[PDB]
Amino acid sequence: QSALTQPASVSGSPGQSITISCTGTSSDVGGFNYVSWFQQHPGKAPKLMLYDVTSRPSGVSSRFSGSKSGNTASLTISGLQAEDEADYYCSSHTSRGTWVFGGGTKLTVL
Amino acid sequence: SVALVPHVGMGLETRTETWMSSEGAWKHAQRIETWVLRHPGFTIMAAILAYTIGTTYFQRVLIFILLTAVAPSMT
Amino acid sequence: SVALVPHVGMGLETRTETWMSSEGAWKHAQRIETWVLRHPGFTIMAAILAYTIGTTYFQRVLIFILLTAVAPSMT
Amino acid sequence: SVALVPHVGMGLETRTETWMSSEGAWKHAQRIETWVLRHPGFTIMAAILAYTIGTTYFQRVLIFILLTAVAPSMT
Amino acid sequence: MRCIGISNRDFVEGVSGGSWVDIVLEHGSCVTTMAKNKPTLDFELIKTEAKHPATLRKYCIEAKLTNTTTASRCPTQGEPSLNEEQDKRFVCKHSMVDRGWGNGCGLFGKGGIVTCAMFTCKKNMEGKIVQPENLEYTIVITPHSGEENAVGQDTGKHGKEIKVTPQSSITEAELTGYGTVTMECSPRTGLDFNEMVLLQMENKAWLVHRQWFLDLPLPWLPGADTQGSNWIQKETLVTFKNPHAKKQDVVVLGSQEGAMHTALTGATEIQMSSGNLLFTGHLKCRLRMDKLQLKGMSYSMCTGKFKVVKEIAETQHGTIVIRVQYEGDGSPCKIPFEIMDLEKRHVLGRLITVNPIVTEKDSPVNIEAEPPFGDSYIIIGVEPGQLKLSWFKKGSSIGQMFETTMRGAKRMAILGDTAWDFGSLGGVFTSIGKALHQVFGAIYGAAFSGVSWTMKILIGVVITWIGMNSRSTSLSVSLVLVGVVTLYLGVMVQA
Amino acid sequence: DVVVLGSQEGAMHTALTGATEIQMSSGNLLFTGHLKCRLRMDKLQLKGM
Amino acid sequence: KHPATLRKYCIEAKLTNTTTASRCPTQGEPSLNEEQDKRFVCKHSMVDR
Amino acid sequence: LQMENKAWLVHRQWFLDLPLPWLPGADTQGSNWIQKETLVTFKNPHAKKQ
Ligand SMILES: *[C@@H]1O[C@H](CO)[C@@H](O)[C@H](O)[C@H]1NC(C)=O
Ligand SMILES: *[C@@H]1O[C@H](CO)[C@@H](O)[C@H](O)[C@H]1NC(C)=O
Repeated sequence: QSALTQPASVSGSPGQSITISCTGTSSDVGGFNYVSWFQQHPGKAPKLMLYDVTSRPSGVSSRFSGSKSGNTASLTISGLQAEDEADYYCSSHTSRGTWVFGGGTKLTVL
Repeated sequence: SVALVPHVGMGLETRTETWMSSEGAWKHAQRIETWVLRHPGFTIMAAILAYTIGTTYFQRVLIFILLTAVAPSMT
Repeated sequence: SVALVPHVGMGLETRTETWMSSEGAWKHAQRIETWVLRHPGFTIMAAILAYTIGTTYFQRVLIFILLTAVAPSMT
Repeated sequence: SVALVPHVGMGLETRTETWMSSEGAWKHAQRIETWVLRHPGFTIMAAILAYTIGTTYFQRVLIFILLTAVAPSMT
Repeated sequence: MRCIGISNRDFVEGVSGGSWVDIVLEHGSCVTTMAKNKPTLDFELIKTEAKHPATLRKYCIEAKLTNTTTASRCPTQGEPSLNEEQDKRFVCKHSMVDRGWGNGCGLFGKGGIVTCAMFTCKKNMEGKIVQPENLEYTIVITPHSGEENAVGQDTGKHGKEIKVTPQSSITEAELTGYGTVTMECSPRTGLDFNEMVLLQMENKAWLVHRQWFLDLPLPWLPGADTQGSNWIQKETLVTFKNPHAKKQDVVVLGSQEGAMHTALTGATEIQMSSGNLLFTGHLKCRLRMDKLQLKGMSYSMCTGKFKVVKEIAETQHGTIVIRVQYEGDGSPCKIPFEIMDLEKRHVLGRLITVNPIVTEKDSPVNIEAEPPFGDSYIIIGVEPGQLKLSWFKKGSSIGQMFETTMRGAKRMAILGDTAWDFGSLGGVFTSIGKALHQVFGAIYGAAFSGVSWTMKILIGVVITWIGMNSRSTSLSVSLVLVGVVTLYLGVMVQA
Repeated sequence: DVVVLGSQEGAMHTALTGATEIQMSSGNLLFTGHLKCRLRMDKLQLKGM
Repeated sequence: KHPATLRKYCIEAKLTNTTTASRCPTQGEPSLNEEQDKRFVCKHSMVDR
Repeated sequence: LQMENKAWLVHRQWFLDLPLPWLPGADTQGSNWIQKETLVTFKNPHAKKQ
């Protein structure tokens, strides 16, 4: 039940598809479907982009898709518009009843 | 619980009176009587069962007494 | 005491876990096992009395089990 | 030991060769033969016992075979 | 669709000519109802709340003795007197001690002795009672639509919560898009709260029988005593000791909390903080589906492609739930969903999420279906791009029948004589069964009240033996049946 | 969930039914039980002879 | 005099530091670090998932 | 079942009935072995020392 691992930075030209990886353990990410992706713009509170591995909130674009394989969960952005440039944090409800947040990644887009 | 295993039959009994001898001398019998009063239905069924299972009046009475005493305690 | 009237058999039982159900399901039977282990002398005499009281084989076992159940729980 | 309980009759067996199948197909028979040779005395007693508890040739042979098979087997 | 993922889920199939069905709700359990042209619904009793409880008796579980006074009388002078002896907040006892010249009497015999100590309660357990008119059951009706959670909506799920009280026992849930459902509930029969006490001890509470509570051996106040200076039955929590007939002392008998916990075994624990919430009740209702309608019945079949976004999973009840998403042109459309054989020439399984529809394109819908025992194929979509999924159900039809009979017998054991109303649509057979069960349950409750499960098993064995060794065949079979029934009830009791 | 199951002092008092109480506030004094002695009268003289 | 203590019994306890761990079905049992310590009372059960 | 550098395909109930010290799949500290007594022997040969 330790911090999930994500690449420090991710970049992708506009219109390309960009993928972020969240690697946990058999209890953090490989044990449960409590994988949620949070988008946080600088100076603002995080925004829940995905939950339940794949599901997204009502107001969240359809360009955000989540996948989970084994102990690794991935977030993929397709349109990759300029408004998609932010820090993306992965989280998971661990088997011990606690919450672990990934280190976070940054999309540069341009 | 601990209260369900009292120290009554240990064989360490002197002439000095014990912890709750006066109170507990009749507590069990009082509790059996109260149980029979509250739950009359089982008493009649136990009487019928004892009558059926006992060929003689001694067997019937002894069996009925045992059934009546066991039911509350067994709970 | 109050612990000797346990509220076990009072109906009112739903499909929800009651208080001390798993623990208290066999606790009385386990108590009787420990008592019979500690007091084998009484069990032999109870068997002899059951054999000598009641003619049919079913009767003897019914009496033996009833006596061995009452003995520890008579408190 | 883990070796005492093998993964033998579990219904998972395919056409592909199983672990230690070839060599281990006759280990039990070889061990039984070696034990019988090392301890001829017990086999005579087993044969006598099987003949005593008989009433049919088939019965005696089966009893003797089972006794000789389980005598080395029961540790 | 909350009723999936719960092991006590139970399926009610069909309605009567009047479009109503009788269902018994329970707190641990959940009910899924399916009608021909009505959508599938999930009903669960979540909250039962008793309001305005009135205390009928306070029991002392940890007492205290403070001011001990004693008075002695010389032999042949009768019993002595203490003015504390007629004070109600003092517990007193009369005994005899040896008296003589050394003691200061001048006569040789037994001298009367009295000792008194003030009884003070340090901890008590409040037994409260609730009027049956003050029960307020809370139920949740969620249409088993297949729609996923919505963040923007004021209600994230489309489950609707309806409160049923004994006075307002008829209520309708308005399920947006599905018409309305009406519940004609009978709270007054769910629990007999005139024979129940809400027994709250220190930080924990239980629902217990009222005669059991009134027959406890502890000091008790009538419940209206604010001063608490007139405890009854004070002698059950003190002991008077007279060893050697020389002195007499009285001591308190120790905190009775653990003895009470042992005496509470077999009582369902109920919350009694921030309201009197009972999570053990059952409620009987008549469900009226006449105004309940399927959503999107006047839609066209989807022609696009479906992708599974949540791999097919098998629930504990022998059905399968999958989550599909739509990539087609028709914004709202019916999802083509069938459970067929490999050659697709026979329909083997039936849908539980009846009329699966795709309201929004980028919004997956998750479908519960009941595949047949063995191999079956879940076909989703139409031929161009159609996705076909295989599945194997590991049970057997005879096994499911045995499991269903066991479940019916178990609900009869729990909701005795009320199980007949769990799926009844009216009918002569149901009424006859319910009446016979009422009579037999009355007899059984009379003859088996206050008896443990081991005693029940012993009596069942004895009755079965009597039936087995019976000259008459009619009495033999009736007694064997009674023995089998009481053996089963003893095995299934005390849970 | 797990609960502590209250205090067992009173249940223990009920369990101790049939046991002779003793003192332990100082020295573990017992005021029960017998003692078997033999009397030696040989060297006993009447005081007022 | 000088009686040696034979056995200490607990008549009133208190539970604290309660913790829970869960596993998804068919994945064996969960693990709590507190299970190693013997002063933690622990129990294994199954809940619907 | 994978042992040192070799793997097998075994029956689940057989594997869960193995008489060896075990950890649960998510034990994650690695030190709380369950039936350790299967892998140790306690000897008190003459009732003199253990
Ligand atoms: C009981 O004893 C206490 C000891 O402080 C005293 O204050 C109180 O007045 C006494 N009550 C009586 C003797 O009724
Ligand atoms: C238990 O909780 C207390 C706080 O009430 C804390 O001080 C203590 O360190 C905790 N101990 C353990 C073993 O968790």
